[PDB]
Amino acid sequence: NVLTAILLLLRELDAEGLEAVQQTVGSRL
Amino acid sequence: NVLTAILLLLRELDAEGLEAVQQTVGSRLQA
Amino acid sequence: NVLTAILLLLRELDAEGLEAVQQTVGSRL
Amino acid sequence: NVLTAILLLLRELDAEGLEAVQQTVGSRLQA
Ligand SMILES: [Cl-]
Ligand SMILES: [Cl-]
Ligand SMILES: [Cl-]
Ligand SMILES: [Cl-]
Repeated sequence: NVLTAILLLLRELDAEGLEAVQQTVGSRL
Repeated sequence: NVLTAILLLLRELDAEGLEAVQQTVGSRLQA
Repeated sequence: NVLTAILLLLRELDAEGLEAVQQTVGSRL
Repeated sequence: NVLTAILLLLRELDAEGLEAVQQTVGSRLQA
């Protein structure tokens, strides 16, 4: 359920927030 | 706010979920 | 982490969304 | 949207988390 919630929430973000997410995700992978 | 919630939820994801977020965000950023 | 995220997200909601949350939570308790 | 995400996340909470959401929403609704 957490993945679905995150993906739904991503479209409240603009470019700067998406870059923050991408950097956190990359550091975790 | 929404960003802070997302970053906290990322700590709960497994590898496959992280890869799906990576692919989705990359598609949003590149277009 | 899920509780904190939910509580943070609640202030994006107005009265109608809060009532939806309260009804779902009550049915779960 | 945010509402749909919240309702999905509620399925992941334990009893104590549900009670904390109940108390927070009730305080927001009553004021
Ligand atoms: Cl998940
Ligand atoms: Cl999106
Ligand atoms: Cl939690
Ligand atoms: Cl609130």
